[PDB]
Amino acid sequence: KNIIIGAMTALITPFKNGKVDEQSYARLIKRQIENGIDAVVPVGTTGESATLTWEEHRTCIEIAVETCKGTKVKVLAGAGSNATHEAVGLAKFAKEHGADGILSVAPYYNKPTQQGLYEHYKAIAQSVDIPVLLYNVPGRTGCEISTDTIIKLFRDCENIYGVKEASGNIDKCVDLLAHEPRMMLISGEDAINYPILSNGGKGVISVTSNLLPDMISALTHFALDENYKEAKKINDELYNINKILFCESNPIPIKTAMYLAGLIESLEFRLPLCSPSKENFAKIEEVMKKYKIKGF
Amino acid sequence: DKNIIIGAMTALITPFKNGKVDEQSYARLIKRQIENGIDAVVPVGTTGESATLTWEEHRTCIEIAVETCKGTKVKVLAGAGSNATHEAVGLAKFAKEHGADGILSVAPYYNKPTQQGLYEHYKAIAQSVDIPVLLYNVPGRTGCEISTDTIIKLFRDCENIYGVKEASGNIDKCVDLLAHEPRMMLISGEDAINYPILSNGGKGVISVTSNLLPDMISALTHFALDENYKEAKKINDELYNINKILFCESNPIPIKTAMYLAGLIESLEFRLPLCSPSKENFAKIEEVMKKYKIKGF
Ligand SMILES: [Mg+2]
Ligand SMILES: [Mg+2]
Ligand SMILES: [Mg+2]
Ligand SMILES: [Mg+2]
Repeated sequence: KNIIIGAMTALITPFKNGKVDEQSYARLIKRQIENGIDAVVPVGTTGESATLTWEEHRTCIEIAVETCKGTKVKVLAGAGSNATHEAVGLAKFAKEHGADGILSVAPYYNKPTQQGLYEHYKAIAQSVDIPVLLYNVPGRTGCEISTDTIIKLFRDCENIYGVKEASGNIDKCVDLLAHEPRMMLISGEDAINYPILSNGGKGVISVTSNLLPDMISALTHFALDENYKEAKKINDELYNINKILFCESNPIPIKTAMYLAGLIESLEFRLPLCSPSKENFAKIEEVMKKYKIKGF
Repeated sequence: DKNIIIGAMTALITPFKNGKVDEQSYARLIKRQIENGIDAVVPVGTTGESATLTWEEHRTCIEIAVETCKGTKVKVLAGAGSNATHEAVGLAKFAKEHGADGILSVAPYYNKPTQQGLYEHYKAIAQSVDIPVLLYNVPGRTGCEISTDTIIKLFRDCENIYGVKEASGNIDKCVDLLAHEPRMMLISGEDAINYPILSNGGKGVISVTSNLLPDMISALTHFALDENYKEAKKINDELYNINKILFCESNPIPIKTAMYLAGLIESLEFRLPLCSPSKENFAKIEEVMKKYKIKGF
């Protein structure tokens, strides 16, 4: 299978006066490239995909594709929906905009059955010829892609090559790779990046890497090179910031941190997301001081 | 003070035939609800597969509901909600413009706004129209919860917001809500516990079961509203088996299966990612239905 693995960043989407700051978006991706990142994920959850128009989806994907051109950094585009017909269309659009692959979130809110999840992703995989990474995050979607469903999709569909897991369930990570060791298990939960990698996961899709791309890329590359002592050391150092970046729902804390670091010009969200509380604003700022933040 | 929409209400299924909304069937199903004592119908909610309908299909279903209820007492409480506030405001404005009597607006799903974000979300919705707004809390589907404090603030701060449809399995929260703000309309969004919610001062239901058994749900609600709790509880107890089997798989898979088994819709068709139930659950649904008298057309 064609795969997209390694250290990846779920990119924030900076806003300035209610519009996507396209220059800031390009500068942030170039910053990721210069700090060892292997792929970027535009318009995912951390990028506020729910509140972006389709034209803004296309713009962000195009900026990512063309900023990464000629650098070997891949673009794993967020392209998913809780309506299969729409998810198929988003997969095709992402392929047309130049993405190297897609990250396709499990259907949220309508709680499909395992059979429904299988038919959903099978329709997506058959619509394109680029890699498809499943995304399991039951705390947000209200459903879970079971291990049996993930493994069936991996084996039955050429393009489906693994799964991003954000489920706080290292037992499931053992379950997946013990029964199907050929799949690419990707960490979607920064605080446990090292445990997932040390069990044979092959990458991360990171929130923290928006702020500390060098540290997350180093962590991942230490781990893939089987230097677990050094990968764990970074994972341990990062725990405090990895936890504070979820003191409110992602991406509220990470955008706050990027703003505090001078990496984006304005702390702007689209409703229903909004600024954190003043208490959590102060907590984020104090935790950041312990970390060396790369500039541009 | 506030304009309200209460009583026995039905979360309408959306029938499909050959991949399209069966518009004739939809109208015939709404008339059946009206004729069996239902006080309001909810087009294109979750039970109506709102997620997989196009906007043109959203408009069509709301227009059919509005047209079918004209000249009756039955109200149209349109599903109009989104996890993007800008879109939820437009859907609310569009539902009002299409003639809906009020809107049911689900809490933002998937992106997990904070309580402050939820407050600003619903305030923007409420300020965009002049028709009643009912909040919808269903944390098992959205991944977030509208807290009691947030609900009460919205009820008190926004003229149009008159209550909440709760589907949280949390009778403690129902006490909390009506004890601190007894003026709000608490609406059951969970059929099995319709009677407990009503008996604590809830003023209506938005029901899945009433798609199949509208006369029974209507009777339950109106007995309860008249404080004939013995009759309301008796119906609630009798309905427990069907109320539970209708969630053996994710709603609306079981209810559409039951409606098809009763001959009330022509085709057992969903839009992916929804699909037919397992053969075992299909049989379980069929067996439980045999204990109930299902009204025809
Ligand atoms: Mg590399
Ligand atoms: Mg949409
Ligand atoms: Mg038709
Ligand atoms: Mg009476």
